[PDB]
Amino acid sequence: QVTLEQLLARITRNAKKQDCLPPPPPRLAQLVMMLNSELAHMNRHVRATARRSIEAIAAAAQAEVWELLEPHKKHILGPIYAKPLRALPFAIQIGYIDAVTYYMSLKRDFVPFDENLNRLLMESLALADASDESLAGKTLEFRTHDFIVNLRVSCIKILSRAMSFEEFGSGSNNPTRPKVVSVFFKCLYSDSQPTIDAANDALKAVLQHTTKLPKDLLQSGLRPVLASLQDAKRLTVHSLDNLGRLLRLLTTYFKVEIGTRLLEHVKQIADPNFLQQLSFTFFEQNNAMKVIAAVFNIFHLLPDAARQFKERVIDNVLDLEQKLRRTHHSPFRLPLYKYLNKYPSDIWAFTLQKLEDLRYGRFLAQVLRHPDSQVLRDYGAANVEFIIKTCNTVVVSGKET
Amino acid sequence: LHIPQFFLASEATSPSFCGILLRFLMERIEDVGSADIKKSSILLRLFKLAFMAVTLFANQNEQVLLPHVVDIVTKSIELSTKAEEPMNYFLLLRSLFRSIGGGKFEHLYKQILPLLEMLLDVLNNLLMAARKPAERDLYVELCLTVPARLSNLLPHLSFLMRPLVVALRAGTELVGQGLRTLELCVDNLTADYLDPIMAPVIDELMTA
Repeated sequence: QVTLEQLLARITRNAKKQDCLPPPPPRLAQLVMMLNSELAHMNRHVRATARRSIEAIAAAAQAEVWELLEPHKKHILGPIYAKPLRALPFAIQIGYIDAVTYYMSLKRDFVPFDENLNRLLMESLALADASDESLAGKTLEFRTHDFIVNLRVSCIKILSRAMSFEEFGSGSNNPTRPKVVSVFFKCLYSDSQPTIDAANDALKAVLQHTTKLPKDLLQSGLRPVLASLQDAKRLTVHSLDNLGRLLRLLTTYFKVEIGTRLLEHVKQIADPNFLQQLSFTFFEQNNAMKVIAAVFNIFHLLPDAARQFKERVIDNVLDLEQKLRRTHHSPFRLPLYKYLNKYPSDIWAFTLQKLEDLRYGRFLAQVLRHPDSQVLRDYGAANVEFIIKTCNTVVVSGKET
Repeated sequence: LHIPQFFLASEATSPSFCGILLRFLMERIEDVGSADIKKSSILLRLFKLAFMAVTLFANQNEQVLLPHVVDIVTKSIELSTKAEEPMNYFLLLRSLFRSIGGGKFEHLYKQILPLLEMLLDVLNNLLMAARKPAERDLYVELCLTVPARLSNLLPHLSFLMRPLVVALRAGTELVGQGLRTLELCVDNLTADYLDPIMAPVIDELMTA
C-alpha cells in the first residue's frame, strides 16, 4: 500500500482534468478505469485501496470523483443488476452492496431510482429482516456468524443511505419507510455490537431528519422494551441495556415512575439472606449484582425529573454496602458517580445540609477523589466560601458535634 | 513476583486473588506483543501463574476462569496480526493449553475448533524455519494438544494430518506426542473410516 501511494504521488505530478478523462491519448484514463474496476471486489482492503487511490487521483487533478467515474459506471452497475442477490455467497453480496452504497453517495443523481435499484433495496430489506437460522443456519461457527453480522451491517447501511432520499418510498405510499424503521428498531435490540452501533447511527440520523414521529410507529418500537420491565424475576441486563439505548435516543419521550418501579425491583431482588450469603466471596461476578448495577446505571440517562431520587438512591447504595461489609469499592459506585456528577448544585446542597453526620461527608469525600468527578470539584472550588460559612455557623452554634 | 505466587498457591485465598488478577490482566492483554522484553515477560509470567492456580484447585478455580477463556483465545488470535512480536500471543496460548488437559468444563465453551485449527495450519504452512524451525514446533504442539474431547475431534481430523507428519520427524517430545496421537487414532477407529483420512499423507507417514 505504501509503495502504491508513492507511485501514485509521483506519476500525478502535473495532472490536469483533460488527461484523466477519455478523449471527446489521455495518460490516466486507463489507470482510472482499472482502479474503478476494483470497487466491488470481495476483499475489503482492496476496495479501500481502490477508493483511496481514486480520491488521491481526483484531488491532484482538481476534479470531482463523480466526474472521473461517470463514464465507467456501467462496468460496475451492469454485473450487479444481472443476478439475484439472494443466491450469491456472503462475501460477494457484501462487496456488491458496499459498491452500490459508495456509488450512490458521489452525487444525488448518480444512481437513478429505476426498477433495478428498487428490487435491490427490497432484497436488502428482506435480508436484514431475516433470521440467523434462516440464513443457512447458525451452527455457532465463528466464520458464519461473522459473515452474517457483516451482511446485516451492510444492509442496514444501504437502507439508511436510501432513507436520506425523499424519493424512496414517497411515490409508493406502501409500508416501506415504516418497515425500514421497524427493521432498524429490531436490529437495535440484537446481541451484536457492530449491528447495534449501525442501527443506532441510522436511527438517530432518521430521527434528526424527520423531526417528527407518528405515534403508532413509536408505540410499536417502544412496546418490546417496556414489555419485559413488568417482572422482577425476569429482569435481565440486556433489557436494561436496550432501555438505556432508547432513553439516549428518544430523550423527551419517556415518563416518570419508571425509576420508582426499578427501585422497587431492586428492593425485591436484594434479599437479606441472599446478601448475607453473598458476602465472604468475590461477588463482583454474580448475576444479581450485575442486574442491580445495570438498574442503577439508568438513572443518569433519565430526564431532569429524575433529580428527585438522589436521596433514595444514595440511601439504597449505602445500605447495600453496609449489608455486604464493603467500603471504598463496589460494583454500584461507578453508575452512582455518573448520576451524581450531573447535579453538582443539588448534591452539594444536600451534603452540606447534613454536615453533622459522619456517614455523608465521608461518602462525598470519597466521591470527589475519583478521577472522573471534575464538575463536582469545580463547583466545590467555586462555593468553598459557602462551605466554610456553613461550617463556621455549625461550629459557632455551640454543640457537642 | 513471589507474593502473587504465594497467594495463588494457598487454598484459602486462591479463588479471589485469581479472579482479581484475571480481571486486571484482561485490560493489559494488548501489551503482550509490545516487543519490549521487560514489559512482556512479566505479563506472560503473571498469566502463567493464574493458569497454574486454576490447575491446582480444579473444582474451585474453573468457574473463575470460565468467563474469560473465549475472550482470551479470540483476542490472542485477532491481535497477533497487528503486533510487533506476534509469537508472544502463541506462547500464551501454549501456556493456557498445557494447563487444562484432562477433564474440565471449558471444552463445552470451546466451539471454535475449526477456526483455530485452520489458522494454525495456515501459520504452520507459511513460515520460514526462522530462529531454528522452532515456530514450526510451536504451531505443531498447538495443533496436537488442542483442548477437546475425542468425540468432538473425530470430525476435523484431516486438520491434524500434516502436523502429525511434521512431528514424527522432530525432537523427542514431538515424536512421543505424535506416536501417542497416532496410536489413539488407530485404536479408536475403524479402517474403512480412517484410511480415507490418512490417504493424502500416508506415504510420508509410513516412511517416517
